[PDB]
Amino acid sequence: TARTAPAGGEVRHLKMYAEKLADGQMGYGFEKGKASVPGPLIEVNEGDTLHIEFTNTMDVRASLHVHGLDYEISSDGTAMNKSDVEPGGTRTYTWRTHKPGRRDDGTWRPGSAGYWHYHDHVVGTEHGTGGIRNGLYGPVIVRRKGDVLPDATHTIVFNDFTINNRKPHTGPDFEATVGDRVEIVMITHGEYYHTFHMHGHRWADNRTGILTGPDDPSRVIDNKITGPADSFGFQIIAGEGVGAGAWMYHCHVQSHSDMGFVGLFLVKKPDGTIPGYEPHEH
Amino acid sequence: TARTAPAGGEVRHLKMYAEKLADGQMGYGFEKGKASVPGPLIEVNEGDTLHIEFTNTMDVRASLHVHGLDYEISSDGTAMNKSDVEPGGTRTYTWRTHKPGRRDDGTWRPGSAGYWHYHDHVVGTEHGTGGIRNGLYGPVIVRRKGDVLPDATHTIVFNDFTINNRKPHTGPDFEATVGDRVEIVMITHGEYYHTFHMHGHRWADNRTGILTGPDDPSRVIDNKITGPADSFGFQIIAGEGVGAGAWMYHCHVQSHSDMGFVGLFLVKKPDGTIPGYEPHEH
Amino acid sequence: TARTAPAGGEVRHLKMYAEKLADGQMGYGFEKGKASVPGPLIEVNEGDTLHIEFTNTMDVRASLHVHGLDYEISSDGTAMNKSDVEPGGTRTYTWRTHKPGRRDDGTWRPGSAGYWHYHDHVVGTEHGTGGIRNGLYGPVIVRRKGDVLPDATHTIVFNDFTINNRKPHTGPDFEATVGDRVEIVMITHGEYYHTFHMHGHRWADNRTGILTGPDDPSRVIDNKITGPADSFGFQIIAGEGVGAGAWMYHCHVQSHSDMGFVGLFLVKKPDGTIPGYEPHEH
Ligand SMILES: [Cu+2]
Ligand SMILES: [Cu+2]
Ligand SMILES: [Cu+2]
Ligand SMILES: [Cu+2]
Ligand SMILES: [Cu+2]
Ligand SMILES: [Cu+2]
Ligand SMILES: [Cu+2]
Ligand SMILES: [Cu+2]
Ligand SMILES: [Cu+2]
Ligand SMILES: [Cu+2]
Ligand SMILES: [Cu+2]
Ligand SMILES: [Cu+2]
Repeated sequence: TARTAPAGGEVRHLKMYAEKLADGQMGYGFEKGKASVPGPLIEVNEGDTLHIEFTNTMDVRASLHVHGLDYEISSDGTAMNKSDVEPGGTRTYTWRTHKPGRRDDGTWRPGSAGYWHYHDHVVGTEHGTGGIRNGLYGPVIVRRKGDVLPDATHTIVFNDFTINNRKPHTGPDFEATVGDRVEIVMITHGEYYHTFHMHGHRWADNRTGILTGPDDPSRVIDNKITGPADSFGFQIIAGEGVGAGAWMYHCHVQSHSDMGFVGLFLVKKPDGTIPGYEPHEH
Repeated sequence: TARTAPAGGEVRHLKMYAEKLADGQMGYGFEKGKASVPGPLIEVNEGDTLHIEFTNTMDVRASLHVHGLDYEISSDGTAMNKSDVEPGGTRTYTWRTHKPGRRDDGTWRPGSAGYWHYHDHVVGTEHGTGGIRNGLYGPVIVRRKGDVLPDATHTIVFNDFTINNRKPHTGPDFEATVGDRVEIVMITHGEYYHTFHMHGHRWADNRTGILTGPDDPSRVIDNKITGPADSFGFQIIAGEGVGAGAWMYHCHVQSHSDMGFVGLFLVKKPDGTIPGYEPHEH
Repeated sequence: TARTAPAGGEVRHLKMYAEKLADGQMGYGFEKGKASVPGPLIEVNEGDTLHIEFTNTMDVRASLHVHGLDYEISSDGTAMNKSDVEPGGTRTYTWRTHKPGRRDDGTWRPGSAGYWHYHDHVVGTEHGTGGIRNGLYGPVIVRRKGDVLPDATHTIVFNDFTINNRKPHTGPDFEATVGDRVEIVMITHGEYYHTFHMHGHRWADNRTGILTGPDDPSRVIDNKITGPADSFGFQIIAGEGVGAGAWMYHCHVQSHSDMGFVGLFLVKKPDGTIPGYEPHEH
């Protein structure tokens, strides 16, 4: 009786741009002039095909490389396989997804479903080190039929020391009301390992971050080590068993949190108030 | 026919102190003058509520922050939410736990059960870097009804380069007799990633460290990467299939083990002897 | 109808040598003069016993230490337990394995099955830092009855910055034809954490890297953080859903991949061609 994903299998078309931003960053967007860091969420159902008409509006070569989804070598997004895009150029990248199922040999083919991500592979170096650092990364979600759908999805990227390329002490913060079903996509990039920690909430360390029932032995956690290009996701009920509050999330590596890269999960009562949080003190 | 945890649901009261130790460390204890590093184990059943009458006997502010368990924002243990404790002060922290169960929307709420930990959040920095470094950390276990109970529980904390804040070449060692059911709570703190390795024994990488039966596909391991504020636990049968012996455990990062931070799991025959281990050579 | 492992339980005998190589490395082999880095794969069935007649042909002490399998303390491979081997010496190491099963107390004993590894424990330091760095490491696979068997098994070791001790830009590459069932054993050694990434393919994060059916909630991944002495393995169908191609694998830590330690999974059509791969350009 929660909302759930339907069966997939449609062909989808989408336009994407890589742009240099006024402050020197680089971002992806669905419209020229509306690039963001992280780039926009792409969400499909297992079985869907996605044709991305990608335009590089920058003055250097750029590409689009995706984790997890099915792509032929011509949509690798690498210079080696001649899959990047010249300045001002356009290229159609195709990502496919499949449902799980029994193979002819009796084995089980896993589906595409999961929390994934896309990023540049040619800016700065042949592994996209400069593009990733500048902001060319974004999330991808592939739903299995029957997966629970959230009220809202927030993307948190640990990129080197930053969260979502933001300066220390600037969040990002996310807001919810007690009881909302909130989804988090958690991606890591760059040079360092991290440990993602969330106060007041916990999730299962498995594909969906949710336990299906009493037979799932997955660890329930509130702290998870991650490294460059790791992605996972989960859903929580905001404030469940703990109430409204300004619930911190941050990397738990002590020098990293001490740098001031922290955010708040601001869980409100219906009247918008948050116990112990005065907005004028923030 | 092994002992198992009963159904929870009782209200428990406990006193805790933070104290400066004569050697400059800081520790938690259940009694004044009996602080330890790591702090004392707290063990409850899912459904229990714990009211901790906490007294800060130090000359600087200190707090108590817990992973995993349910707490309202007023027991956050952070300065931001005005949840720390002035020098000489007292505060009651409340931790709650819940059993798993079906929500009204048909989804499955995960329970509190697991291997968790508590630590300071305000000594030295606003993330407790100095308190953690000085020794203000300890383990928490939440049992699910029917969980197997051990003969004994040992806590191993990788804190920066140390084990349990001890100097190189000083253990800690733990002792058992062949056949004992031994539980390990494994916590990591500080700045570095580690890989916990145990000779002669292995466990399952899931919630309890134990496989329930033949249908659990979890990896069976003897080596596990960890990062700051990670916690996991497991149970082993001492010497099972391998016999008595001085079984090393250590971080497998080569420069870390080469520093001499290592311990021994001393598994004895009934007569107390250990093959290949002469106590006078140690 | 894929090939599967039979029930184990045989006693096996094998000879192994540690040798200094002409270029200054050190390797294990099954025959004098045929040491390799990584050392040769050892593969057994749960229940098998392996007696290894090990000869150290080097001028320094060396040993053989294994993860995961059952060994008594006399086959620890450590100097502390007098289990290493003098220059020119010989020693028989015994590794045992067991099937999973119900204990007398009603609990479930996990079997030995998994992806494991062996390495030196005394060259350079008392934890084998020099031996490991020089190349004394190799893979071990223990099969459970009914496990799916591959067409071929490839071993990938992240040893400090190198792959299999090879220089940057020298692979190693592995070849397959579209449709082959390919097994990867992935081991990490040394000082650093890594993230193993494979283009165009994905696997399950569980014991076998394969989902048994629709009830397994394990995350499906193409990127995995690892640390020193971690081991895991998986099987993929070469080119499944993605076609022939030169599919990169590499560490995704950006400075590591930028050093040029990368390899190719060269997936061919039957005529041996690879789209977008010209052999003369490589
Ligand atoms: Cu790549
Ligand atoms: Cu961090
Ligand atoms: Cu916390
Ligand atoms: Cu990537
Ligand atoms: Cu915190
Ligand atoms: Cu370590
Ligand atoms: Cu070992
Ligand atoms: Cu913490
Ligand atoms: Cu060891
Ligand atoms: Cu690496
Ligand atoms: Cu990739
Ligand atoms: Cu080892």
